[PDB]
Amino acid sequence: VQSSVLGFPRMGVLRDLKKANEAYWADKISQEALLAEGKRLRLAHWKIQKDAGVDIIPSNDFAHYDHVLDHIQLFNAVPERYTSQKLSPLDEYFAMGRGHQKGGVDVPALEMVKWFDSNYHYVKPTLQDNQTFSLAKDPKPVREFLEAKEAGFQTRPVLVGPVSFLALGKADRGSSVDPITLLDKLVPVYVELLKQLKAAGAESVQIDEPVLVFDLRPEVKAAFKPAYEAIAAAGDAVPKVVVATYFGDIVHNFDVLPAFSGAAGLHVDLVRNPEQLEPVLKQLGPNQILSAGVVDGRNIWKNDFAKSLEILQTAVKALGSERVIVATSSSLIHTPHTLASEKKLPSDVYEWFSFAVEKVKEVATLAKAVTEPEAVKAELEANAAAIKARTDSKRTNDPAVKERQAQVTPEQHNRKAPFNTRYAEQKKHLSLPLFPTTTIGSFPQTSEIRVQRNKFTKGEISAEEYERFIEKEIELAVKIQDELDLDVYVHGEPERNDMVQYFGERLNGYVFTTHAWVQSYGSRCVRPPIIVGDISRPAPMTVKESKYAASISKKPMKGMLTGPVTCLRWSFPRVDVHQSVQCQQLALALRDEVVDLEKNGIYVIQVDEPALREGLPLRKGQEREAYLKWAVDSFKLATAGVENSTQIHSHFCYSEFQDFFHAIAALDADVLSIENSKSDAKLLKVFIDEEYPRHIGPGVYDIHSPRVPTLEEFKQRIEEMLAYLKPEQLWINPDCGLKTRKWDEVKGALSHMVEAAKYFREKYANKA
Ligand SMILES: [Zn+2]
Repeated sequence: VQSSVLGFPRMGVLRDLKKANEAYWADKISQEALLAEGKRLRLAHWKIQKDAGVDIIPSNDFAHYDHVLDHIQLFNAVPERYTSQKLSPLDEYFAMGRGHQKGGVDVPALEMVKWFDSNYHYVKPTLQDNQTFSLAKDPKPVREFLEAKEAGFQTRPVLVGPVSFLALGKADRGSSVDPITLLDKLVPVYVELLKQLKAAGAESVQIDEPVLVFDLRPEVKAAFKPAYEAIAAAGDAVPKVVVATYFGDIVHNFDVLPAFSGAAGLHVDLVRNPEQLEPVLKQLGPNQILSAGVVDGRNIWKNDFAKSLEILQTAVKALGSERVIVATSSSLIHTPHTLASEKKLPSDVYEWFSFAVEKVKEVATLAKAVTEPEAVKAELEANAAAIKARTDSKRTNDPAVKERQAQVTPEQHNRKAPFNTRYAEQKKHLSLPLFPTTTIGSFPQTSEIRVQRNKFTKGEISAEEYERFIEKEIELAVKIQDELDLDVYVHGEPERNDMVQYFGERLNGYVFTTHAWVQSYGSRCVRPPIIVGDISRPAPMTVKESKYAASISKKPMKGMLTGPVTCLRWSFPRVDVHQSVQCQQLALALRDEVVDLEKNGIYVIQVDEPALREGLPLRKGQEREAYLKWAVDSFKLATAGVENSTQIHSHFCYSEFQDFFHAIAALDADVLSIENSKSDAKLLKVFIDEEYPRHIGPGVYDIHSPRVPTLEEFKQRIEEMLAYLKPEQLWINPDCGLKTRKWDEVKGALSHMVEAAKYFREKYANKA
């Protein structure tokens, strides 16, 4: 039985790729140096995989910035504004990713959005009405395939398929084309590429059609037939094709599968959806290979070999060993490079982890174990012992947490009274005028804020010295808010680096790494916390700063928390228990924090859930509904312990809520802030259609621009929102936190914002 890896993380052991890209963008190294570093990394990673024993090794998975972006260039789908700049291929590539300035003209980047339900971001194919396609000179997949071959590595090239390419695309400015209608123009180019790959020596190709996990509109469904007939019709002139899917099941799209009857194999994610195995087996053509995705490409836990082998033997029994491939569930770009780089983890947790280097070995070990378990019996025994150790650990058997969870009731999820009763108490308590003004949370993160934070964590300044600095920063924020005449204050979060790490460090059940970076957005990476055990709160987490802030504040002061869904989803979660169990533990820990804030002079508490929408299962049905039920219940459990006179606020970083506005409404938040300033006011129609009965602050100030909007601009924006929202429900606030802005920009913009609010207060004042 063969082993397979769908993709390897690109950044390198020490984020070598990030260092090189950025050094190139800062003119410290030449194009030749950067490309050579790219080559060095690809070679090092191919070697890791071959040394591990991997039979089917990927190529074309590497990217300097983004693989979808690679495909845009590969198919000459580049808009005029980039090609007219007459740049080198590399500089044109980066121009689409980051932006570029040739001459007096400043060329912005293409839109980047999240890749399915991951934290990875891809560049959307951005297409013209008159779009045609052709294969780029020196096509990347062929180039990298031959490079691998020359260095002794036979590889399997990875393409994003034609249907997904367009499905994930959009019409450019000045165009209205529905991208999928360009299929007939694109398919020939894939056929030409596959012919070149085959002539270069590629025996098979991995073609990702990840949109198969979506609910597909009929136009997209109908695209698979012509696209894959064209590929099959090329016969032996193209490589064998394995169609790949991940991050969800495909059992709702069995009507699409006949399009792949001329393909050699199908890859399914059996980590996310193990239950899809046997229904999928029944849908395979008589000679088709199952690529069984059994090693998790999305998390950092050692594989359960015995569990994986049971799954694999089911496949082997049904199909025969020659029709089964042991594979990673998805690409490993979503995992860190290697566990060996971690020198400060607790000794007991090491044996539970596998990062990318460890995972590529795992597929080889499993593949060997399918037919010859004796050859790896010592490794199989070690694996079983690791899983047993995790099961038996004190970390995963906290009796107090278990007991607390067992006693949770439905009623504890609900506020003491509905909004219509609550609001009267809130109104007088907070003493809010019409059009109350506030901000979202963070204030400018200055050089000295970062410097002082670093010195404290390194131990170069004492706890007492740091706390005094934090006091002074909070005093400053409050002094500025006093001068601005804002109605509800924040403390600025000068003590906080990252909205999930800050909480992870102050909860039981978490561990932190030093080197476990994952590519997120071009060359920006994240280093997620890891949940290893049952979660609880040993001490107040944010009370000290909020308590001090309230002690000097003439206005209501916002408590500031990250919700249980985000504390969960923006970490690597456990796999030994269901995510709902983990989220509930977090919800109870945060419930305690909320109550502690309220006991310390805080009566406006903002709980933000930016991972909420991201966690949505990728298709509609019982799994999506199950997620929303526990995600919503977790937020409610965390926030429902407050008095009626306390306000619960929540900020959302989007302007559209397709599908899940019902979930937002089920949160029962008193006040909602949303991003809106750069969007058309017509998006606020959802609040009318859903008859939203509670309070709303659609952002009126674009915080991602250093420009100070004028008084008249703020007034015009407020007027536009009032076309959709009732005066009594309207809050006046920025689009988001202010960490990325400077204080001069903040003072100017917020001064104008408050003045605009005051103007409307007079316009809407009672007549004589
Ligand atoms: Zn936001």
